[PDB]
Parts: sequence; C-alpha cells; structure tokens
Amino acid sequence: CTLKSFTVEKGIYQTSNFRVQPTESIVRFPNITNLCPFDEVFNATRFAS
Amino acid sequence: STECSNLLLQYGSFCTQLKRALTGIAVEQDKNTQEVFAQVKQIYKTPPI
Repeated sequence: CTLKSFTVEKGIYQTSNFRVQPTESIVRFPNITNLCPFDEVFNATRFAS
Repeated sequence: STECSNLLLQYGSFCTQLKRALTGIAVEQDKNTQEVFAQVKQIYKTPPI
C-alpha cells in the first residue's frame, strides 16, 4: 500500500503508526445530590421589571 | 481527538511527505557515520606489549 507496488524489494519501510486503544471510559463528576433550583426561577409570579 | 483525526484525512497526504523527508535525513545520518568511522576492512588490536 505505502510503496504503491505489488512487488517489494529487500529493506525496512515505515508504514503507519500504532497506539493502544482505550479499554473503557471513566467519568468522575462532583457528587452533590441537591437538584439545582432552575425551576424556582422560571416557575414564579410576575418577573422583575 | 477522533473528530480531528477525521478532519486530518480531508486535508491530504501531507504526513506522508514528512515521513519520507524525515526518513531520508535519518538514513543519511547513519550513512555519514559509516563513511567517516568505517574505512578499515579488518579490526586491528594493539599488541599486548
């Protein structure tokens, strides 16, 4: 593929790059259980002028 | 970045040019040492005395 030829002569050739694929994924987020009172802002009486 | 990896393929084969260019330099470095330090056919060892 790299040499663009079916026949390849003796030698050593750079071909591509290899890397370890990640096994899995980890997510670490802050652990605060309080629901954030967005609802209190929208659900209200007459808004500020 | 996987998305960036997708974008890189679009730009072209610029990497292959660099790999070819850098490889030629690397080969020449080994050749330079060969011409200077390898000019004797047989290794000579000094006499014990």
